[PDB]
Amino acid sequence: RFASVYAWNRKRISNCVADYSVLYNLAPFFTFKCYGVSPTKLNDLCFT
Amino acid sequence: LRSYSFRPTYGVGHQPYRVVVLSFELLHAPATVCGPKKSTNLVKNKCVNFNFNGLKGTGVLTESNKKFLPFQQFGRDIADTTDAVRDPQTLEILDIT
Amino acid sequence: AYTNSFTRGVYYPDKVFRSSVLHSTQDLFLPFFSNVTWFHNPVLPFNDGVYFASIEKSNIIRGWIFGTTLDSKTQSLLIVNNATNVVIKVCEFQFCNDPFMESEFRVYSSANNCTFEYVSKNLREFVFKNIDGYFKIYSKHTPIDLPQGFSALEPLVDLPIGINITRFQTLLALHRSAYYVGYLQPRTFLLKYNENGTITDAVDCALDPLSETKCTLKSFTVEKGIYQTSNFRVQPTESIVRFPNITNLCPFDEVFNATRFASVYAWNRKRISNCVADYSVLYNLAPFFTFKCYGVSPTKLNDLCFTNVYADSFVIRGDEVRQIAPGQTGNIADYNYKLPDDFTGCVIAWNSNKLDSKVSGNYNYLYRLFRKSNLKPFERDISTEIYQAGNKPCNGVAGFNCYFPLRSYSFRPTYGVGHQPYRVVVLSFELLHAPATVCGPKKSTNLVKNKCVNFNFNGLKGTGVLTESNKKFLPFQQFGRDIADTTDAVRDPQTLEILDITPCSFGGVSVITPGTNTSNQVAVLYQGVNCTEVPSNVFQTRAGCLIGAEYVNNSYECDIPIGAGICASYQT
Amino acid sequence: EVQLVESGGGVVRPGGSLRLSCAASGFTFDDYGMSWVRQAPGKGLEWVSGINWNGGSTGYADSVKGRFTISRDNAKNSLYLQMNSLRAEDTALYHCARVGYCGGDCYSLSLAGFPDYWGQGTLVTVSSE
Amino acid sequence: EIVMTQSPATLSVSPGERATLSCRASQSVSYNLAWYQQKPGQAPRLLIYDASTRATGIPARFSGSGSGTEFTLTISSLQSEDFAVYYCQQYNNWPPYTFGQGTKLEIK
Ligand SMILES: *[C@@H]1O[C@H](CO)[C@@H](O[C@@H]2O[C@H](CO)[C@@H](O)[C@H](O)[C@H]2NC(C)=O)[C@H](O)[C@H]1NC(C)=O
Ligand SMILES: *[C@@H]1O[C@H](CO)[C@@H](O)[C@H](O)[C@H]1NC(C)=O
Ligand SMILES: *[C@@H]1O[C@H](CO)[C@@H](O)[C@H](O)[C@H]1NC(C)=O
Ligand SMILES: *[C@@H]1O[C@H](CO)[C@@H](O)[C@H](O)[C@H]1NC(C)=O
Ligand SMILES: *[C@@H]1O[C@H](CO)[C@@H](O)[C@H](O)[C@H]1NC(C)=O
Ligand SMILES: *[C@@H]1O[C@H](CO)[C@@H](O)[C@H](O)[C@H]1NC(C)=O
Ligand SMILES: *[C@@H]1O[C@H](CO)[C@@H](O)[C@H](O)[C@H]1NC(C)=O
Ligand SMILES: *[C@@H]1O[C@H](CO)[C@@H](O)[C@H](O)[C@H]1NC(C)=O
Ligand SMILES: *[C@@H]1O[C@H](CO)[C@@H](O)[C@H](O)[C@H]1NC(C)=O
Ligand SMILES: *[C@@H]1O[C@H](CO)[C@@H](O)[C@H](O)[C@H]1NC(C)=O
Repeated sequence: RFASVYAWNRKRISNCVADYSVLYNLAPFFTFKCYGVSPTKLNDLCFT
Repeated sequence: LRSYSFRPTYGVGHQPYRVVVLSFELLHAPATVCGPKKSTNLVKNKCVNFNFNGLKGTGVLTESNKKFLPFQQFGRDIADTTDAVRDPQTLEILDIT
Repeated sequence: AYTNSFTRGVYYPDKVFRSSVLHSTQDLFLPFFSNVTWFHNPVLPFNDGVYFASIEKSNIIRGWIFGTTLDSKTQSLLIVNNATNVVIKVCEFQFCNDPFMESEFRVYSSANNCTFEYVSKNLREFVFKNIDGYFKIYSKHTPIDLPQGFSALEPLVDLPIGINITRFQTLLALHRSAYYVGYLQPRTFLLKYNENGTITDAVDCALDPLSETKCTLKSFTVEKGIYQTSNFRVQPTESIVRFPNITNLCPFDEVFNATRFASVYAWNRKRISNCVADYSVLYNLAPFFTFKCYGVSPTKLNDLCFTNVYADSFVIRGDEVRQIAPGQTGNIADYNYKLPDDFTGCVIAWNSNKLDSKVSGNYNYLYRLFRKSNLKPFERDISTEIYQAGNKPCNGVAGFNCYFPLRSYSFRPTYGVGHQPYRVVVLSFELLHAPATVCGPKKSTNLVKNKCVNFNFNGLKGTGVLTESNKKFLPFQQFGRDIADTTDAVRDPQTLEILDITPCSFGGVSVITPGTNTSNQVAVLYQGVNCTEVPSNVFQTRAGCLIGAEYVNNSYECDIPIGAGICASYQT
Repeated sequence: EVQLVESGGGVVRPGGSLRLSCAASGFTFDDYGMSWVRQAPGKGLEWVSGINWNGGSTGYADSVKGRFTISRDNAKNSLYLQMNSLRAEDTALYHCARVGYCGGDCYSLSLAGFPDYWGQGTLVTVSSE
Repeated sequence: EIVMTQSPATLSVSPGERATLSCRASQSVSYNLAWYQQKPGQAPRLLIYDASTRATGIPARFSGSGSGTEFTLTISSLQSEDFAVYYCQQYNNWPPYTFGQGTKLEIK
């Protein structure tokens, strides 16, 4: 079950290693829209 | 607050969609989120161009007989030059001649 | 209580393996033989890292608390370890002032906004430091007042937190049914590695003269001889800035004490130049002044000069003093005297009924009432053209819609305060690429002699000892130089006396050792240093002062040569 | 932010003496005049005394002339009121105030314009009980 | 001493309405007049100085006017937080600076 949008749910992520292109696997149903960076470029760039 | 009324016979634009929104932030701290790689295989006894988790260099890789401490990735010799590394993937110590 | 550490608080400065290599490192350590506080509790400072030892088979220490405020409203670090394993956590907490069935954890009552989680007799040592937002912990648990020995500590964690720390506390397990605190300083050691790559010994390079010799030679065994290891440099004390007496005086008298001020429409501007005098000479006879100086107090501008100063003076009604200020409107500020929005000076105004009003009416002072356009800042307009308010030309005669634009204040002594005359003096200060010719004082100060001091004689900056000279300058010369063109004498601007400037004694420092295989006694020679300026056995030689060796009247074969016929030996 | 913190209020016997202090922060203290103003319980405001920015000029209300003395320490950003020969009529809440600078050349006598910032005040009670 | 006389002593006005307070000096104070608001248990707060100049962060509803001997404070649309005691003060002659007796503004 997802939240209602008015009460949208926020999961904070930390301390977990794994390529960023693990998502978009099982690709051809997704509305994947990531802005200003492809998943290829952010695949080898981390974040706090 | 109203209520969507989701029935399976709605048209596509009235059907429910689940949405996941990823934000990435960068502050004054290492990125506790990541995991890249990119490579092929590991050869030995050949002059190759190597990179061991950041250490960029050239040389021949050979089986070593040194023993690192259980926190150390690479070693240096007298005169402060890298002379042994530990393979990040296989965790084996290799000399660089 | 306090105790004496021996060789404790040495940790692996970094990764990088290594073999038999007497490596020299600079980092934050606990100095050898240091003064470590003892506790059996209160908030302690942090300041730069912490050493933390303890002794006990049971586990009395139940975590630490770190941070800047050790309270809520901001995030902090909390480290606990139950019978499972260590739990690092960084949240905003609310800590009990006294934190401590078999139920526990009454330390905090809030854990908001967590930004980091983690789960998983006897001597238990820790080293804590916090550099570039990383909070490092070294530790080791070695089974057996602390004893005496050496053991290097290995990294435990790597925590990209970002947290600032200035204070911390400790947590103890109470009874219901002993620890140390050192701090780290920037020191240099010479570390000995074995063939397995571990640190087996160390030398503290800032303790005993013999250790300085070991560190310079990169060895733990020094052969008999004499070694130059470092240097002696006397340091200067105090900073005396000498200067001459107030040359001339700025003619402010003739501005404020003038018999007649201008009319505001024709305000008067006196330009000031080339006159020394403190800036707080004004506001003397204080409690009548409307002194209003913007963005700077007279205290701050008292010791800041300027290229030019302008003094504008005029006369208006008290009601209108308010208009002499940046960003105001009215007859005065629109048509007579406008200050710019970005004004960096002062306005002084005082009441002058006793001077500028009389019973018949003082019609001396005028002001402009009509003008086609507001003044640009600091503009003056003295034209007496007839103001054309209608649409017929006035041709220079007053009449209907044709007004002579200067009226006249009517000053009588029986006006109310806001219609009485006030004299106004407006100080502007400017800065340009021209030398500043207007300044108050330079900072009074006396003059000492026979001391290494930091001196400045009206521009001449230097260091050294000042002494009475015996030179004779010509009656126009300020200072002298020696051969090779270095200043060696000056003249005091105030007393007109010549003083020599000598350097503050320096020289090499050598260590005399019989060899570490003979003894650990040592004597020190301060090369060409007089024995009164060095800071037992003190011996004066033509090569300097020798301390730590006794001089005998016998004569032996030379063993360790000192110089000028003097040698040293390890015999008696 | 500008803060003014009064201290040294309390109970005193008639004919006794008290010293009020006001610590100033959040502005250049030597760039402003200072004043004391008092308010008796359920009464209006009464200006008591003031001092210019350098301490070279002081003023006092007629009710307190010769009994009270205002002083300042510019190095400590501090204002003081020494009160001697206290009377029951001196029972009031005493506010220290920074004196604002009126709309430019206000022509006012000393650096004391109107109080622009006020401290919360300290209670002085003069009673024989 | 210059006597400052406020009027009325009490003013009862509904929220949203205009309130006007008067202060009369016994002698000309030119424009050297300030207005203060005082709430119960709080220090006085400067509203107006220079008879008409609004202090920093004071709402636009507050305006001062007048000169010489007669001055007014106007609140153009009264808010629930504006019910307080108001004081005029002259600072024209130092010393003494003198306050008016106060005007209590209360809800009608
Ligand atoms: C600078 O001013 C000082 C005073 O501030 C002058 O000192 C005087 O020096 C004469 C001897 O030359 C003495 O007889 C006076 O008693 C000194 N006055 C004081 C107050 O000590 C000094 O001479 C001045 N320098 C010059 C070059 O005129
Ligand atoms: C440590 O220094 C303190 C003064 O700061 C002194 O009282 C104490 O005796 C010293 N401890 C030792 C062991 O010298
Ligand atoms: C140990 O402490 C941590 C932190 O409070 C807690 O999350 C964990 O559940 C504890 N383990 C046990 C067994 O209580
Ligand atoms: C921290 O917690 C407070 C509530 O205590 C919340 O208002 C704030 O948004 C939180 N900050 C972050 C970065 O989540
Ligand atoms: C720590 O405090 C200093 C001031 O002492 C501040 O400049 C710095 O930004 C702070 N560091 C962090 C990570 O907040
Ligand atoms: C550690 O060093 C000792 C000598 O101090 C040596 O005998 C031993 O073999 C070393 N251990 C390893 C694992 O190399
Ligand atoms: C000129 O000013 C000085 C210093 O303020 C004062 O001593 C003197 O009386 C003044 N002269 C006149 C004529 O007022
Ligand atoms: C040096 O030390 C050795 C023992 O390690 C000893 O046999 C020898 O006598 C020593 N030499 C001197 C000059 O003392
Ligand atoms: C050291 O200075 C004193 C005077 O303070 C002098 O008597 C002595 O001769 C000096 N020593 C040397 C070696 O110059
Ligand atoms: C050495 O002899 C001289 C006389 O020649 C004497 O004055 C001095 O005290 C002697 N020194 C010692 C150390 O006995």
